[PDB]
Amino acid sequence: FRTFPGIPKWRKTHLTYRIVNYTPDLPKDAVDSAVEKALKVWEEVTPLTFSRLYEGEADIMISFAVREHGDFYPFDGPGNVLAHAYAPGPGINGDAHFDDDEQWTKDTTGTNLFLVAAHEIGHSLGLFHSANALMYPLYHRFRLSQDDINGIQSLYGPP
Ligand SMILES: COc1ccc(S(=O)(=O)NCC(=O)NO)cc1
Ligand SMILES: [Ca+2]
Ligand SMILES: [Ca+2]
Ligand SMILES: [Ca+2]
Ligand SMILES: [Zn+2]
Ligand SMILES: [Zn+2]
Repeated sequence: FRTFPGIPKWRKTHLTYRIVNYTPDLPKDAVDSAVEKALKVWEEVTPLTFSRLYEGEADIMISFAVREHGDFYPFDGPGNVLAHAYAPGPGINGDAHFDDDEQWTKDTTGTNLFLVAAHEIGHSLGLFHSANALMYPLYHRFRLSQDDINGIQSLYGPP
């Protein structure tokens, strides 16, 4: 496992998130389910408790965007970069973005939103790319690996 430069971590247990907008590809409940389920993957093996917000600035702002979208890492159309997220911190830090030129699916016939979001939320909680592993930098009965659990626990702690 690997962490971000300067070992950044959330300095609180209660974290908030907001889904700012939605992909055309799925219904909103399917997006909510994938994201909500993506947060539980990490919530289950840490003392972190997530809460949802509909107004205002949440810690983890979740949005779908294409090309240039307000940060130093513009998306690249279909394929290549599917999504990116930021390390723990204020502002853009902690936020997760999804490239809406990909075809986001409930299943595997396109790009699975749940799997990518789980990997993206890993970035939101301070995990960088692994060497084996959900945090491995390539998209390919799902379970969180020991290498993944090592990083989040040796940072926040166990439940
Ligand atoms: C399923 O987990 C992922 C998520 C995204 C990607 S990727 O978009 O191809 N690489 C960018 C990346 O590392 N985002 O966090 C690769 C694997
Ligand atoms: Ca943020
Ligand atoms: Ca892309
Ligand atoms: Ca799309
Ligand atoms: Zn972005
Ligand atoms: Zn990644």
